[PDB]
Formats: sequence, structure tokens, C-alpha cells
Amino acid sequence: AALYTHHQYIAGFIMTGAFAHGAIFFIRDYNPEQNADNVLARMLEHKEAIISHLSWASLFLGFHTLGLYVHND
Amino acid sequence: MRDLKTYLSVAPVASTLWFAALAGLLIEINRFFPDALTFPFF
Amino acid sequence: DFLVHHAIALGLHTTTLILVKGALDARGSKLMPDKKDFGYSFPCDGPGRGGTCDISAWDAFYLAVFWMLNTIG
Amino acid sequence: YQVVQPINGDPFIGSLETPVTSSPLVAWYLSNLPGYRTAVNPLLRGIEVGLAHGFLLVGPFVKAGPLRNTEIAGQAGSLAAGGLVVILSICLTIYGISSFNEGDPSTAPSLTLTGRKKQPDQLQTADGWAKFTGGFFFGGISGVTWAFFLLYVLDLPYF
Amino acid sequence: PEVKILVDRDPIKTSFEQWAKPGHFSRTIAKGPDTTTWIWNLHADAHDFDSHTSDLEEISRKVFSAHFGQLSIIFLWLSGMYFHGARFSNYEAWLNDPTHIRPSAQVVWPIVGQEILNGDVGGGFRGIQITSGFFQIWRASGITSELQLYCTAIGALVFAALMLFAGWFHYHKAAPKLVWFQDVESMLNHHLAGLLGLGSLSWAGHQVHVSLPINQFLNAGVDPKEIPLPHEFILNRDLLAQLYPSFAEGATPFFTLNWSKYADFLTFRGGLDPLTGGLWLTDIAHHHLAIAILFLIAGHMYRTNWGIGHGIKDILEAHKGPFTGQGHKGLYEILTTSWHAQLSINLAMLGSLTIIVAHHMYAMPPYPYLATDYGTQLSLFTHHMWIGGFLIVGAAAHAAIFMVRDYDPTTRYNDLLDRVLRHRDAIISHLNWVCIFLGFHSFGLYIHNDTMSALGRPQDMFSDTAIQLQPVFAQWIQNTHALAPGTTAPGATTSTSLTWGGGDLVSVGGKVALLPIPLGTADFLVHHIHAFTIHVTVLILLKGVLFARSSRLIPDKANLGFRFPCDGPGRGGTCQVSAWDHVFLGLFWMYNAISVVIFHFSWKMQSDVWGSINDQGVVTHITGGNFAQSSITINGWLRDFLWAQASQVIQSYGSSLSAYGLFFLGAHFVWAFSLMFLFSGRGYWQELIESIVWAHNKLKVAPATQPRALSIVQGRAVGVTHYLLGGIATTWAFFLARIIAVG
Amino acid sequence: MFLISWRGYWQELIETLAWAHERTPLANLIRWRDKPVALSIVQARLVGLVHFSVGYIFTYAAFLIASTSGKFG
Amino acid sequence: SHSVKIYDTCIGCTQCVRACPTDVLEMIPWGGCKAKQIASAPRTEDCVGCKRCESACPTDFLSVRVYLWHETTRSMGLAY
Amino acid sequence: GFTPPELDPNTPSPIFGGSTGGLLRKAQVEEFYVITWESPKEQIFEMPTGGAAIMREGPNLLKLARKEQCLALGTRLRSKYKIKYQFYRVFPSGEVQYLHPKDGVYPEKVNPGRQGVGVNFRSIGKNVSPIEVKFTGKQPYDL
Ligand code: CLA
Ligand code: CLA
Ligand code: CLA
Ligand code: CLA
Ligand code: CLA
Ligand code: CLA
Ligand SMILES: CC1=C(/C=C/C(C)=C/C=CC(/C)=C/C=C/C=C(C)/C=C/C=C(C)/C=C/C2=C(C)CCCC2(C)C)C(C)(C)CCC1
Ligand SMILES: CC1=C(C/C=C(\C)CCC[C@H](C)CCC[C@H](C)CCCC(C)C)C(=O)c2ccccc2C1=O
Ligand SMILES: CC1=C(C/C=C(\C)CCC[C@H](C)CCC[C@H](C)CCCC(C)C)C(=O)c2ccccc2C1=O
Ligand code: SF4
Repeated sequence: AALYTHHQYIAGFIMTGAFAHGAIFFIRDYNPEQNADNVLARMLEHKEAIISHLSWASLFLGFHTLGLYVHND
Repeated sequence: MRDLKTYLSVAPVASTLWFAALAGLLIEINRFFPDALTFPFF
Repeated sequence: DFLVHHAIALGLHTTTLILVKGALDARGSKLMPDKKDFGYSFPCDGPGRGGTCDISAWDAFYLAVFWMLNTIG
Repeated sequence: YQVVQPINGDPFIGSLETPVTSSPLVAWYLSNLPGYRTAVNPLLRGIEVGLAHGFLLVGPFVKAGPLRNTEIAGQAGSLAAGGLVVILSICLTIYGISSFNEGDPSTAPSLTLTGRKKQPDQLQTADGWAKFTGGFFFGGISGVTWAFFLLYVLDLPYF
Repeated sequence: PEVKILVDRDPIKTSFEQWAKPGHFSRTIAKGPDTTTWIWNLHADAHDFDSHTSDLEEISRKVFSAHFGQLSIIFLWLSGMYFHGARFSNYEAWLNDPTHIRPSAQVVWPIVGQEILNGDVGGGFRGIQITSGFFQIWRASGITSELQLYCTAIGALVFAALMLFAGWFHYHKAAPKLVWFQDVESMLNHHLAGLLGLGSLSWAGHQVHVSLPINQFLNAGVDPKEIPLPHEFILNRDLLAQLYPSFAEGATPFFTLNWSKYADFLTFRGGLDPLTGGLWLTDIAHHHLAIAILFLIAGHMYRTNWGIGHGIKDILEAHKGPFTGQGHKGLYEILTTSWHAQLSINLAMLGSLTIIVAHHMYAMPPYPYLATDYGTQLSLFTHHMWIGGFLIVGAAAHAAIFMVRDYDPTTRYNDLLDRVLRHRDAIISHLNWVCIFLGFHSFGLYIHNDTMSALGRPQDMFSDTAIQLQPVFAQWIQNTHALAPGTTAPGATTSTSLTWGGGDLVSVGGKVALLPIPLGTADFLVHHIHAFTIHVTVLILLKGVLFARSSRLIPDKANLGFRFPCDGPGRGGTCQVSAWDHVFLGLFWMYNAISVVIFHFSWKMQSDVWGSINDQGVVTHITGGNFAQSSITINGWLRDFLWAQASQVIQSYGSSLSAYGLFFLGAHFVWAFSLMFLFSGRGYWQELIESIVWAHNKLKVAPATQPRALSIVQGRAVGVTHYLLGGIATTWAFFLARIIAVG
Repeated sequence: MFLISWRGYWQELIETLAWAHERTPLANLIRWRDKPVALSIVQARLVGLVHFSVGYIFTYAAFLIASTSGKFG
Repeated sequence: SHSVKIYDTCIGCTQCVRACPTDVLEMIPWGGCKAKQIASAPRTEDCVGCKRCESACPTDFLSVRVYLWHETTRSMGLAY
Repeated sequence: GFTPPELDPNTPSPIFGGSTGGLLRKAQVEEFYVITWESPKEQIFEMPTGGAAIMREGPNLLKLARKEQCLALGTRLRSKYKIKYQFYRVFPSGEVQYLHPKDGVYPEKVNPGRQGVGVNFRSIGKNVSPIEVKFTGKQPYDL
């Protein structure tokens, strides 16, 4: 039990750090002109669809999971 | 009368009336067919 | 197991939402189009334009850590 | 008649004159303490302060310590008081080293309450503070030793 | 100079024009909504009359009419109470056998399987047990049948209608003028005498005629339906003469000053009634008579129209000494032109009064069969404690509002307030030191005990068996109280309360009503904890009030207003510098303090007071006196209080108390939900709403009213509201389930 | 604490504390060398998150190890 | 000392100058708009970083930008 | 070009009963500020640090510990009482530095004798990204 909890918490921290450093790269080391129209720039330019659909997925999951739990309770 | 109608359709009042009607409808449906966990008609 | 796995999915999706939103909007958004010039971490942009608390990408990571802890929990 | 007044009549300095702050007996008592004996060698003021504090510290350590019930209560408490005096000496020495330099004058105010010149207190110099802290360490060790000797080593009914 | 009735005719004509326009009061709001933020503002400033206008007369008229509306609401609430007791209650069954039947005055229709909540409460009835204590009030008033309850409900409904009409008429037909509101001497004279004194005399008159003879018959064992009606005791006087002979002479003792002859029903016994477990009604009637005399005299102090009396201005300006300059000069003008000053004073006083009411009400129970109704006692104490705490925090809120808005030394200058504002730094610094010192010594001792226990050194703990911290002063005071009757207060037979001492345990129906409460080391520690929490919350509120206008950080804080988010990230950061934010933090600290107080009360009562008596007189307490030895460590509070007593609530599923478990979990949820608002900022939420709004724009389904994220101050307000609701509700469910299952 | 209460309150409190220390006998002989200030906004968020995480981890580790080891099964 | 910049979109409305609580900004002669005015920041050493100036600028995006930088005793707004 | 007025000691200070919000050690070792105005008549005003003070007839001089305090006091004197004011910065060496209004006319009104400082001739959206100024001491906005 100790080992499993250990490695899961460390993995969560590592994932959160990976995303943090991705954001840091966007801020510091990103060159818009040298990345013109490649996958990275196109990711940046339709960020809103990504964020909105991910928000929809989160809303669906939360709504229905909590609804079922509260119903059973 | 006209202003009574106007205020009676404002967001809060309209929403409360709509939700009271919906609650009553659902309550009656549950009362007639309670403890329904599946759709058996077809 | 079904219900708890869907809770896990909710946690993963919401943490990813916070982190992805913090990253893709790090370079700037409609509320602060010149964010890239203010660095990765900064307090805010003052109370103007409605108020700009927790507008940095560092603050997005900050809010994502809570969700990571919750999901791993 | 009003009791509270602005400092020295200057109402734009952040302070007030009050019976607690500035009453004849209180002013005399405060001026007659070692910390405020400006024209005295810092070593002797440190000696007085250390004696008082070292003698002070013995009581609480001895009575309330983990070995109060044990027969060695006096020894343990006296050793703890001595150790605390040593740590306070360390703190004084590092504070003096960090806050003072040999080549700089005293940072103490040079003016008195009537506006006349006076030699700034040498305690706020580097060597002045060094002498004061050495005197404090010596006096603290002596005070701890005296308080320990006064009890336990000698009966002397108290309480 | 003279006191007279002044009004204005038809100031506002009743109509529906302004109903159709949302937010008529504010011009920009009247124009219409541009963004969703508008909507929130419309509610945030609904009752902020002093901001919609600047005329004192309009503000006063609005305040008077809103008072009438709230009074109507209260009357409607009381009418609902009495009607529910009349129809949907087992009041008569409970009246026949009080200790046997559990009071209940609410049933639930059977719709979705919720009829499980209609539990077996006794008396051939199924419903939801009520802890409001209404049954005891009705029994003490002499109500025996449901016809009387029906009549009271109808009368209360009629009075609610009358209050509503009075509000309408006074705001729209006859609105008093400003000089009428500013007449405080006559107002004080009437409220002291016309309201309090006269009302107490009226209630004493009722108790002499209805409460006493009816409760005497009830305690004699007569069935409630066989008792003569309350009016008979007035028609034929021998009915009263039988119970108390001194009614035979009738009034002549009162006019010949042979008042001793009235000793039959006007006593000074003290203590509790051994049969019902409440205060002697013959003591309460005498209480209200004496109170009526005192208030009718006190309401003759201030001068109105006939020269005799006191001018409040004269009293105020006659007081001043060498330490305060010309103090009290100018306060009369401050307190008669600003409503927020009066509101803050009155809120502080009412909060303190409610707290005192809780203390005195569990100290000596005043209603029959209330002491042994443990659920009622606990619920009443906790409810009054929370109400008082909230009112006290509101006092600070409105003091700060006055300081920001209505304080003006150019026109209304006061000396004491000026001196306070001039040495606020010293005040707050010393208060901060006191807070730190109390926090270290109160909580630090708990941490010390916990650490010693963890290290296997119980001899070093601060306990009754290791290092004792006995509250000698409290013990001495309660000992002096125990010896009081017959020594220092000869006319009293029993001490004021049974918590003082003297033994004489009082029990009813096999349950302990009251007995002496011992004070030990744990009591000392918890009392110092209470002092620490009260001092810290006072620090927060006082610092908010004093530094509302200016400080060394923002020298022009008043120009920003009472409510505002910040002053930017300059000077290192100026987050939460406004007084509203100080109230916002004071709310959290008040919650902390009141939670600890109610926890102490509950555990102490269960451990050392409440319990079951037996044939030999052996008291078995709900908790076997573990408070003295377990409450001195945090681990004991977590284990012997929270963990042990949460079993009742968590198990409630499958029974009539399942609603309490549901509310327990839901309160936990809402509390955790509040942290969402308390920890984040609105910038992130606005940025996310941008993507959401874009997703909506893609489908031509975007709202015209642009959806903005909540304002900073609104985020704080929502966070604190949800935090308080969740915490208070989880404690409510915990207490109710525990005391209903175990009581 | 650091997550709910924010900087301005603490800054004003520290200001009055500095006044008090500077205005008292025998202790004004001791002078600080770095002017006391309230924690920065970003720093306060970081400290609050660190406290949150450390408490989270420590309490869960204690619970898990004690409950599994208490039964050893 | 914080860095305050004025950008050429400024319309010389003067609202930022009215707002500064340390007298950091000014109005100077200029020729690219109707007012012949533009904001200047000659005394940024006294800027406290309140960003009250930005809250007053009506242009979109802002014409006056405050970039918080190295902190001094003047920028930290300390009276002790 | 507008010789700044010289600070004149001996000018009376406003009537004040003392406060705990006054000067501290920073005034003693670093700097403090002085504000002067005229006030046609004696009247009571709100101090920027504590309670209420009374302005003497004729010139008034008040010493504050912060420039922001001086500006708040000047704003209140200018908008409420319609009084002209000027304040200085005083160093422990004995130096005085005229501060405001710097060129005799308040900064709100455009003056033909002012040069532009920190003005960028471009919209805020035309700043280079950080990557272009990386490993150079400059910042993207300083360009
Ligand atoms: C119990 C605590 C709690 C809860 C319930 C939530 C819930 C949520 N968070 Mg949150 N969060 C929390 C704590 C919590 N958080 C804390 C402590 C932090 C650290 C600051 C965060 C930081 C955070 C961030 C940064 C974000 C979220 C987001 C979200 C939402 C994700 C979408 C979703 O799951 O669909 C719905 C989930 C639900 C649980 C449904 C809630 C509504 C139910 C159905 C009740 C309906 C009302 C009901 C009719 C009763 C009304 C009563 C009447 C009086 C009005 C969700 C509503 C993300 C978001 O906004 O999504 C886009 C987001 O970005 N959270
Ligand atoms: C991390 C290392 C550490 C160590 C090795 C100790 C060791 C000790 N602690 Mg301490 N403690 C620590 C951390 C530590 N503590 C921390 C972090 C805290 C804060 C929570 C405390 C809080 C604490 C309290 C409140 C008390 C102790 C006490 C004690 C002593 C109890 C046993 C005893 O009676 O011995 C022998 C008892 C004696 C009285 C002899 C005194 C010890 C020697 C002889 C003193 C000589 C000092 C010497 C001059 C060097 C000065 C320090 C120098 C290295 C800089 C023991 C020597 C108890 C005590 O004894 O009081 C002092 C006690 O009251 N501890
Ligand atoms: C009975 C008919 C009637 C009519 C047609 C009007 C019409 C009007 N009144 Mg008026 N008033 C009335 C009765 C009436 N009033 C009564 C009985 C009172 C005594 C309380 C008042 C006291 C009063 C005041 C003090 C004021 C007005 C004002 C006004 C005008 C502004 C819009 C308005 O009414 O507010 C909005 C309409 C509402 C229905 C708001 C709701 C208010 C009720 C009381 C809420 C109920 C509380 C509820 C139980 C809370 C619990 C919540 C829970 C249900 C979830 C408008 C022309 C205002 C004005 O003239 O501005 C200059 C003004 O300040 N009225
Ligand atoms: C404020 C809370 C508090 C208090 C009152 C105590 C008190 C005590 N602890 Mg303790 N402790 C605490 C918190 C506290 N602890 C915490 C949080 C921890 C960490 C978990 C510990 C861990 C700990 C350990 C391990 C031990 C103790 C021990 C002790 C006892 C002896 C300690 C000692 O001699 O130190 C020194 C005492 C002094 C130097 C006295 C200074 C204070 C003076 C008397 C007051 C000065 C004010 C004065 C009146 C002002 C007037 C001015 C005027 C003259 C001008 C003592 C009764 C020891 C013990 O054996 O317990 C019996 C022990 O070993 N504690
Ligand atoms: C015998 C004289 C008398 C009495 C009994 C009262 C009683 C009351 N006044 Mg009042 N007042 C009086 C004289 C009196 N006043 C005078 C002379 C003035 C002018 C200086 C005022 C000015 C005044 C103001 C400005 C306010 C009150 C308010 C209140 C109520 C306070 C809340 C409360 O405790 O509710 C207790 C509830 C009851 C006792 C229930 C029964 C209520 C009865 C019917 C009240 C009838 C008394 C009334 C004065 C009768 C005259 C009207 C007549 C033409 C029908 C209370 C009912 C406040 C309020 O509006 O109430 C919310 C308030 O704002 N009074
Ligand atoms: C007789 C007591 C009393 C009175 C007459 C007032 C009157 C006033 N207060 Mg005040 N206040 C009080 C007590 C009182 N207060 C107390 C006890 C506190 C401490 C909590 C406060 C704290 C306070 C603050 C912080 C502020 C005021 C403000 C105001 C003014 C505007 C309030 C308003 O309309 O905003 C709008 C009112 C609302 C939007 C209603 C809020 C709804 C609450 C939060 C929900 C309650 C939940 C419910 C109990 C349970 C859940 C039910 C739900 C699930 C359906 C107004 C003159 C404001 C002001 O600016 O002063 C000028 C302001 O900032 N008050
Ligand atoms: C063999 C096999 C299989 C297969 C599978 C597959 C092939 C899949 C997958 C997979 C996957 C699919 C995975 C994944 C993962 C992911 C992740 C983990 C992510 C992420 C993201 C991130 C991390 C980001 C970062 C960043 C950013 C944010 C931007 C900038 C840059 C950077 C990069 C920094 C299975 C198992 C079925 C079964 C058995 C057999
Ligand atoms: C969630 C959240 C928001 C977003 C808050 C929102 C979006 C308010 C949500 C209110 C409701 C849910 C939306 C409005 C509902 C309408 C009345 C439409 C209802 C129609 C049917 C669904 C009934 C903030 O703005 C914020 C600001 C500062 C700190 C924390 C936070 C924060 O946590
Ligand atoms: C308490 C608090 C303060 C005041 C905090 C202060 C003044 C810190 C004082 C702590 C002292 C220095 C002792 C701390 C002891 C630490 C355990 C030591 C850590 C040092 C190293 C080991 C890292 C803020 O300034 C603040 C600012 C913004 C939001 C919230 C807050 C906030 O909550
Ligand atoms: S941030 Fe504040 S102090 Fe600095 S220039 Fe802008 S308005 Fe002036």
C-alpha cells in the first residue's frame, strides 16, 4: 500500500510539472515566426475549441458521476 | 395589468413558475409510476 | 468500480483542463493580450477591466495542483 | 487640563506623551537601567544585565523541567539555564557582528530631549557591543552559578 | 422643541411602473443590463438606501416601511408555527404524558418513499420531531386544546396582514417627516415604558390568571381536557381561591400595601420545580411584575413636552474629564443623523443579549419539561449562540460602514472618536500582542499535553492528575453563589441555579434535569481557548473599523469606499485592504469561536450533567465523565467527541433520522465547494468563460447579455457564505442526530 | 490561512507591529536590518499550497500506514 | 523601480494623470491626435505599482502599461 | 523656467494634538516629505495619518513620511478647500528637493516645456516576444 500510494502521488506531481514546463516554454522559448503554421502554431490558434470541449467532458463526467452517487445515497 | 404582466414575466418570477410546474409534473409522473428503473413498454 | 473509475476520469479531465488552459493561454488571452511580456508568474494585472486575480499561467498550475491532489486521493 | 501630549510638543512624530510613556518616576527608573546608562563602559552594563538574566533563568528551568521530581532537579535546571545563557551569548555575538562594523561610529541618537549635543552611546559600536556581549555572557554564567549555589548547594528555606 | 406627530401625504403613489423596470433606484441600472454582472449588482444594493439617495428623510421612511414588512414576515412565521402545532402535531398526546411522547409538529406527504421520515414519535402519531421547544412554551402559557392554537394562528395571520398594510400605508399614504424620526427622547420613553414595561406588565397579568391556575391543575395530575377553561378562572374567582387562598381578599392587599398577603403566588423561591424541572411559575410572575415596575419607572427619564425630564444632549455633554478632552460633546448629533451608527450599536447589544440569553436559558431552564428535553436544550443554546455571533459581526460591519461614509469631522466632530483614531496604532499593536500571548498559552498547552501523551509521559501533562491548572476564581465565585441563599440573599430558599452547587440534584421522569457542574483543569483550558478566539476576532473587526479611512499603506482608503477589491499589486500587494474584507475575515474567526463554544457546551453537558437517574440515585451520564480527562488533548477531541459521537449521524440511514445523515454529507459538500471560490481568482474564470463563450458563438447561441465572471468582492462573499453554510449545517445535522438518537 | 486571507491585511498589521517595536523601551535598542514586510502575493499562494500539500500527504500517510499496519491485514 | 510605458495609441484624455497617486505621469505636447497631448512618465522612481492609471485608460488595448520590476523602499510604500 | 519656491522654515504648522501615525526612523535615516499651502481662513481638515487638524491662518507647513500621503493631502486641499499647495523631499543631509507641481503648472495641464520619457511610438501589440531578447539584459518592453 505504501509503495502504490508513493508512486501514484509522485506520478501526479511529475505530470503537473510537465504541464507547468510546457506553459513555461510557451512563455519563454516559443518563436511564433519560426513555428509558422506547424503543429504547435495550429495548436495555439484553435486553443479555444480544445478548452471548450475539454470543459464539456469535465462537466458531463462531474454532473453524471455526482448525480448517480447522490441518487444512490 | 400590463405592468403586472410585465413584472410577472421577469426572469426570477418566470423561472420559479416554470420550475414549480415542472416539479409538479415530475412529482405526478413519479406518483403514478413510482419505483421505475427501466422502460418496459418497448 | 464503475462509479469510482468515472470519478477518476472526471479528476483527470478537470486537471488536464486547468493545465491545458493555463498553457495555451500563457502567451495571452482576451483579458490580457500582452501576457507574454509579464513573465511566467506575476501577481495580477490590477483590479482594472473587472479584476485580474490569478491570471498568470503559474496561477493555472497553482489551481491544478489542488485537483491533482484530489484525483490522486 | 489634559494629560496626554504630543512628543516634546512636536505633534507630527509618530508617538505621544503619556503618564506610562513619560512620568517622572517611570522616566527616572528607565534612565537608571543598564541599557540606558549611555556614559558608562558597556562591559559593566553587560555584566549587570547578564547577572540579572542568568539568575532569573534558573527558576523556571529547575521547577518546571522534566527532572523536577528527580533528586537532580537543581543540577539539571542549572545546566539548562547555563545552556540558554550560552545560546543567548551566541545570538548577541552574531547580532553584533552582523549589525556593526569596526570603522563606523555609533548609530545611537546624538541629541537629548532638550536639543543639546551629547556623545552618542558607544554601546551601538562594534567593539562597544562586543564588550557588552562579553560582559553579558560572563554575568549570565555567574548568575546561573550563584542561583544554583544559593539553592540545593545551600538549603536556605524558601517558598 | 415640542414632540408632535408630523407626516407627509402621498409621497409615492402605489403603482406597477417601477416593477416592470428592474433596478429603478440606480440610473445606470434603470437604463438596462449590458453584462451579467449588472444582475448581481442589482441584488447587492437592494437595501442600501443611503447609497440610492442622500436625503435623510427618504432613507428614514424606507427604513420604517421595511421594518413594517419584516415585522409582517415574523408574524406570518409565528402564525405558521401555531397552525402547524394546531393541526399537524401531537400536542395533546404530549400534554397528557410529557416525558413519554416526543414532540412533533411536522409530517411529510408520501411521494418518493420519503414517508420513512414520519418516524414513531409516540402518542399515536408519526412525524418529524421538532426541537424548537414550542410545546413547552404552549404548556407554560396554559394552552390545553387545539382550538386555542387555531385561534392564535388566525390572530397572528390577521396581525401579519395588519403589519403589511401598515408598511404600505406609512410609505405611500402617510410618511413621517424627519423631525419625527429624530425625536429620540420620546421614542426612548415609549419603548422603555410603552413597549417593554407595559408588555411585561401584560404578560405578568396573563401569567397570574392563566399560566398559574392552569399549570397548577396540570401538575396536580388532572387530565388536560377536564381542566376548566382559562376564562372560567376569571369569571368565578373561587376557582383561583382554591389553588391560592390569597385571591379571596382581591386587590385590597395591593391597595392597603399589605403585599405580604400575596406571598402565595408571588414568591422568591429560586431553583427548579422538582415536578416539571423548570422555574417556579410563581417566581416568573413576580419577575415580570417587578420588571414592569422597573421599566415603567425607567421610561420617564427623557424630557419630551412638559419640561420635566432629561435632555440626552445635556447628559452627554456634561461628561468629560482630563484624559478625554471634551468627550461626549457632539455624539448626540452623530447618533441622530446616521442610521449606521445606531445600527452598529444596536447590533452589538442584541448579539451580546442573545448570547446571554443562551447562557441563562441552559443555566436555569424556564419552561416546564424543558430541562429533560435534551434535544431542545442543545438546539436552543446552539441557535442563540450562532444568532448572537452573527449580530456581533454585523455590528463591526456597520461601524466600518459609518466610518467610511457618514464620519465627517468638518461638520460633526467628536473628541473621543478623534483620540481613538489618533492612537489606533497603539490600540491594535497591544491587541495583537494579547492575541498572540493568549494563542500560545491556550492552544500551546493543548499541544503540550498531546505531545506528552504521545511520548508516554502522562506525569508531565497539564491534567487534573499531573500538573493542575485549577480555575480558583471561578470555583470561588460559584461557591459564593452556592452559599448565597440564607446568608447574603436571605429571602431566597434555593440558589439561583443548580449549577452553582449545594447538591439538590433535580431529575424528572428518570432523566437528570440539572445538578452542580464542576470546574477543573479542562474547563480552565477551554475557557482560555474561548478568550483567545474572542480576542482574535475582536482584533480583526476592530482593525477593520479603525483603519477603514486611512493607514500607512493607503493614505486615501476612504476615497475607494467601504467595499472594494484592492488597490492593485503595488506597494507589494494591497489585497483585502477594505473594511468589508475585514468583516469577511471576522466571519471566519467568529465561526471558529462559536464552533468551539458549542462543542464545549455539548461535550460538557453530555459528560457531566445530562444522563439517567436510577432507583438508588446513581446517575449514569450519557458520556461517563470522560470530558475531564479526554478534553485536555486534541486527540481526545478528535476521538472521544467527533469520532465517537458521529456514529449516531452516520448510521441514521434506513431510519427516520436519515435526513440528518443526508444533510451531514450535503453540508460537507457545500463547505468543500466554498473552497473553490475562496482559493481562486476571477481572472482564470474570465479567461475560461472566454473559451466557453466562443464555443457558444460558433453555434449562434451566444447570449446577448455578455457573461462576465463574478467580481472579486462577490467571489469573496460567495466563498464565505458557502463556507459558513456548510460548516454550520454539518454541525447542525451532527448535533440533532446525536441528541435525538441518544437523548 | 495563506489561501483565504490575502496580503493587505497582513501588511497593515505588520506596519503597526513595526511602530510598536520602534516605540518601546529597551527593545528599540535592537534594530532590524531588513524592513519587515508581508509575504508577496505569489509567495503567499506558494506557501499556502505547500502547507496544503504537506498536510495532505502527511495525514494520508499516517492514516494508511496505521490502518494497514494496525491490522497487518 | 517599476517601468511605466506610454504607447502611441494614447488619445490624451488625461484620465491616467488624474489617477496616479504619486505624481508619476504627465501631459506633454504632441501632434498625432486632436488634443495635441500624450502621456509621459518622467518620475517612475516614485511609482508604487498600484496600476490605478491603467484602470482609467479608455483605449483598447491600454495606452499606458505598468511593468512591475525591482522593488525599492519607495516602490514598496513603506513609512518605516 | 519657473524657479521652484524655496522651502521656508519658521512657517507655522497646523494645530494637531499628536498621533501614532507620524514620522518614524525612516524619516531619521532615509527621507521625509514636507507640504506647504496657504489656506485663506482657519478651518479643520482631515489629516492623512490620524484624526483632524486645524489649518492656521496664513502659510501652513506639514511634514509627512510618504510622498503618497503628501499627494492625498494635496488632492483634498485642492478639491475640497480650493487651495494651492507644493511639497518637497527632505534628506537627512539637509537637502531639499522641489517635487510638485514640478514646472509650476500641475501635471494634468499640458505644458510646452516638458519632454517625453518612456514613450513608445507603437501600439502595445507590437512588442517582440521574449525569445528575441533572451540572454540580453533588455526586456521586450524596454525596446
Ligand atoms: C466540493 C468541492 C468542489 C466541487 C464540488 C467542485 C466542482 C467543480 N469544479 Mg472545482 N475546485 C475546488 C473544489 C470543488 N470544485 C477547489 C477547492 C479548488 C481549488 C481552488 C477548485 C478549483 C477548480 C478549478 C480551477 C476549476 C474547477 C472546476 C470545477 C467544475 C468542473 C466541471 C464538472 O465537474 O462538472 C460539474 C460538477 C459538479 C459537482 C456539479 C455541481 C452542481 C450540482 C449539479 C448541484 C446543482 C445545484 C442544485 C440544483 C442545488 C441548487 C441549490 C439552490 C439553493 C440554488 C465543477 C462544477 C473547473 C470548471 O470550472 O469546469 C469547467 C475549473 O476549471 N475547480
Ligand atoms: C533536534 C535535536 C534535539 C535534541 C538532541 C534535544 C534534546 C533535549 N531536549 Mg529538546 N527540543 C527540540 C530538539 C532537540 N532536543 C526541538 C526542535 C524543540 C522544539 C519543539 C525542543 C523542545 C524541547 C523542550 C520544551 C524541552 C526539551 C528538552 C530536552 C532535553 C530533555 C531530556 C533531558 O532531560 O536531558 C537532560 C536535562 C537537562 C536540563 C540538561 C540540559 C542539556 C545540556 C546539559 C545543556 C548544555 C547546553 C550546552 C551549553 C550547549 C548549548 C547549545 C549549543 C549546542 C548551541 C534533551 C537534552 C527538555 C529539557 O530538558 O529542558 C531543557 C524540555 O523542557 N526540548
Ligand atoms: C401592495 C401593493 C404595493 C405596490 C403596488 C407597491 C409598489 C411600489 N413600491 Mg411598495 N410597499 C408595499 C406595497 C406595495 N408597493 C408594502 C405593503 C410595503 C411595506 C413593506 C411597501 C414598502 C415600500 C418601500 C419602502 C418602497 C416601496 C417602493 C415601491 C415602488 C418601487 C418598486 C417596488 O415595489 O419594489 C419591488 C417589488 C417587489 C415585489 C420586491 C420584493 C419585496 C418583498 C417584500 C420581498 C418578500 C420577502 C421574502 C419573504 C424574503 C424571503 C425570500 C424567500 C422567499 C426565498 C413601487 C411603485 C420603493 C419606492 O417607492 O422607491 C422610491 C420603496 O423604497 N414600497
Ligand atoms: C505555551 C505553551 C506551553 C507551555 C506553557 C509549556 C510549558 C512547559 N513545557 Mg512545553 N511544549 C510546548 C508548549 C508549551 N509548554 C509545545 C508546543 C511543545 C512541542 C510539542 C512542547 C514540548 C515540550 C517538551 C518536550 C517538554 C516541555 C516541557 C515543559 C515544562 C518545562 C519547560 C521549561 O522549563 O522551559 C523553560 C521555561 C522558561 C525559560 C520560562 C520562560 C517564561 C517566563 C517564566 C515568563 C516570563 C514573563 C514574565 C512574567 C514577564 C514579566 C516581566 C517583568 C518581570 C518586567 C513546562 C511546564 C518539559 C517538561 O518536562 O514538561 C514537564 C519537556 O521536556 N514541553
Ligand atoms: C406604546 C407605544 C409604542 C409601542 C408599544 C411601540 C412598539 C414598537 N415600535 Mg414604536 N414608536 C413609538 C411608540 C411605540 N412603539 C413612538 C411614540 C414613536 C415616535 C418617537 C415610535 C417610533 C418607532 C420607530 C421609528 C420604529 C418603531 C418600531 C416599533 C416596534 C419595534 C420592534 C418590536 O419590538 O416589535 C414588537 C411587536 C409587537 C409588540 C407586536 C404588536 C405590535 C403592536 C400592534 C404595535 C402597536 C403600537 C403602535 C405604536 C400603535 C399606534 C398606531 C395606532 C394608530 C393603531 C414595536 C412593535 C420599529 C418598527 O418599525 O417595528 C418593526 C421602528 O422602526 N417605533
Ligand atoms: C437588522 C440587521 C441588519 C440590517 C438591517 C442590515 C442592513 C444592511 N446591511 Mg448588513 N449585516 C448584518 C445585519 C444587518 N444588516 C449582520 C448580522 C452582518 C454580519 C453577517 C452584516 C454584514 C453586512 C455586510 C458585509 C454588508 C452589509 C450591508 C448592508 C446594507 C445593504 C444590504 C443589502 O441589501 O445587500 C444585499 C443583500 C443580499 C444579497 C442578501 C444576501 C443573501 C444571504 C447571503 C443568503 C442567506 C442564506 C440563507 C440564510 C440560508 C440558505 C437559503 C438558500 C439555500 C435558499 C443594509 C443597509 C452591505 C453594505 O454595503 O452596507 C451599506 C454590506 O457590504 N451587512
Ligand atoms: C500495445 C497495446 C496497447 C496499445 C495502446 C496504445 C498504442 C495507446 C496509447 C497511448 C497513449 C496515447 C498514451 C499517452 C499519454 C499521453 C500523455 C502523457 C500526454 C501529454 C501532454 C503533455 C505532457 C504536454 C506537454 C507540453 C505542453 C503542455 C505543450 C508544450 C510542450 C510540452 C511537450 C512541454 C493497449 C494498451 C491498448 C493494449 C495492450 C496492447
Ligand atoms: C466558479 C467561479 C466563478 C464563475 C461563477 C459563475 C459562472 C456563476 C454561476 C452562476 C450560475 C450557475 C449561472 C447563472 C444561471 C442563470 C440564471 C441561468 C439559469 C438557467 C437554468 C440553468 C436554470 C467566478 O466568477 C469566480 C470569481 C472569483 C473567484 C472564484 C470564482 C469561481 O470559483
Ligand atoms: C500570515 C500571512 C502573512 C504574514 C506572514 C508572515 C509575516 C511570515 C512570518 C513567518 C515567520 C518568519 C516565521 C515562519 C517560520 C517558518 C517555519 C520558517 C521557514 C523559513 C525557512 C526554513 C524556509 C502574509 O504576509 C500574507 C500575504 C498574502 C497572503 C496571505 C498572507 C498570510 O496568510
Ligand atoms: S501604477 Fe499607480 S503609481 Fe505607478 S504610474 Fe500607474 S497610477 Fe501612478
